[PDB]
Amino acid sequence: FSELLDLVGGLGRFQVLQTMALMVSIMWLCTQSMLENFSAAVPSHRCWAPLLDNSTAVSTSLSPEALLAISIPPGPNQRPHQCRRFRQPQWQLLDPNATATSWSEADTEPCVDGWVYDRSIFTSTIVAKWNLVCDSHALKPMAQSIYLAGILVGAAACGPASDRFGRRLVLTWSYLQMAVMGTAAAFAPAFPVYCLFRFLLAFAVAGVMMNTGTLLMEWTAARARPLVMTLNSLGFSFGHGLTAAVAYGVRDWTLLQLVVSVPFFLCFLYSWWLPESARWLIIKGKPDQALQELRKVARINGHKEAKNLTIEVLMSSVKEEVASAKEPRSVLDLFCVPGLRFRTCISTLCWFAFGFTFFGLALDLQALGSNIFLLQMFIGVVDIPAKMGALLLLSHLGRRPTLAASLLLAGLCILANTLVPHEMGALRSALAVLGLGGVGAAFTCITIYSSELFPTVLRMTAVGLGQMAARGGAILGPLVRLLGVHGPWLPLLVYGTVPVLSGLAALLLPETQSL
Ligand SMILES: *[C@@H]1O[C@H](CO)[C@@H](O)[C@H](O)[C@H]1NC(C)=O
Ligand SMILES: O=C(O)c1cnccn1
Repeated sequence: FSELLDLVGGLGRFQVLQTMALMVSIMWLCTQSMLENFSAAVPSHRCWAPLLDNSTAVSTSLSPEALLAISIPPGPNQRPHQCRRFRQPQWQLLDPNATATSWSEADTEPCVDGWVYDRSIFTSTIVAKWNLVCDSHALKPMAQSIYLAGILVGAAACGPASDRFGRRLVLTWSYLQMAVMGTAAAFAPAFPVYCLFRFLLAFAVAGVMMNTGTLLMEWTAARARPLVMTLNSLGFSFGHGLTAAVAYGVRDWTLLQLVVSVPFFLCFLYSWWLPESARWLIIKGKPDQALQELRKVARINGHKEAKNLTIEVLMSSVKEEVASAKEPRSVLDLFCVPGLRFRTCISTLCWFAFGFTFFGLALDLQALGSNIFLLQMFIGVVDIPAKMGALLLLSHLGRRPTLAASLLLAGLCILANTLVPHEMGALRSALAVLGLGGVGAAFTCITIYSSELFPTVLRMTAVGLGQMAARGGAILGPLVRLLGVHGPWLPLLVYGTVPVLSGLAALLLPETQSL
């Protein structure tokens, strides 16, 4: 194919404008995923109680702390209980000479009159809107899991649709569906409906992710291909900073979700000016249309020499791409061939570990430190040098030790985050950020390494199995957070163990750098 790109301009003005226009969309797409650090933040809460919250009642000489001690019992964290209140005011508990033995569990009841939430950091969140607290606490990670399951299902459906209807067309309607479903999620009347619209938004997020990369590849000359994939990966890095920036100003979840959805109407509009992939058009037997796309790009780049092109030139020079129909393959082939079974297991486990760990940790920054805006910013700022350093080390040291050391760095940081005492918020934040940076670097490594462990006809199938394994592990990510009932050490121990085990396994792969 490359001769046509070289005749049309393989890295010209068009490819520059296209890379910029697609990176910007990836930034906003990243905000959509990271949003529920803020859209679903848990403000501190207690039961509603007459002496505290009945604004029409007669006043008293008591201070707020006195009334609070009189009305809500203490919880383990030296703070008011989040799910109980006293059945009758405990006037006897006001004196400092009182004892915890002065009252019994029968003197307490759950929040019959509902909850009261701290509005000082966020004006509203879904947790406050639908009372996803106490007995209902599981519903937040369930919502996150449903979104990530949407990404898995959407990626499964994207393949057939992208091959049958075209790269740009599926990208276009994915942008529109993201806009519409995000806007609808911002105004959902009930929690089940919010879950449904987040699922249908994720279904489109998968399409944007897949077709952005594909449509960059099929218009980029091979000399520039690694760089363009790297820029695609930096899109998410800047997306984290953008999430912090937008969420710092917009403290209301409805307006926040709306603000991050509205851009995709603009993405939808300008996706009509992109050209459809010329490889796909010729492979599907439409060289007369592919000729128009090629001359369109040439017009943008300025290559008047495109006057040389004809459908005969295209059909003569792209037959080698058309010939790919000869050799089908399937996922089971990876496991049948005796030499490829072991590589497949270890590679898939590494993809899984990326997805599981990242979407386990990066969606509860409120547990990792005291300021989630700075945490959300720093997991971008540190992620940039992590990705770039991965590309350096993966060239100097080979694939195997870079992948292994990246995953081991991640796992040992996340595990150390169980031992550092909760008083030391700064050090805990630092270890969390570095642990996430290691996982990003591991993503870079395993993306490249999985493209080399396999023979050329099974390369695509192996990378596909890997990507679906990562998407599948992300589903289990949030659900492991429910183990926090036994103390926050346990979710962190699990999220820390998985990358250590997969990193150790990665040492058993064969090295693939040219030696
Ligand atoms: C609130 O206080 C007023 C005071 O007159 C009282 O009539 C009303 O029943 C109280 N309501 C609750 C829910 O405490
Ligand atoms: O996708 C990203 O930009 C990323 C990945 N791992 C850690 C932090 N950021």
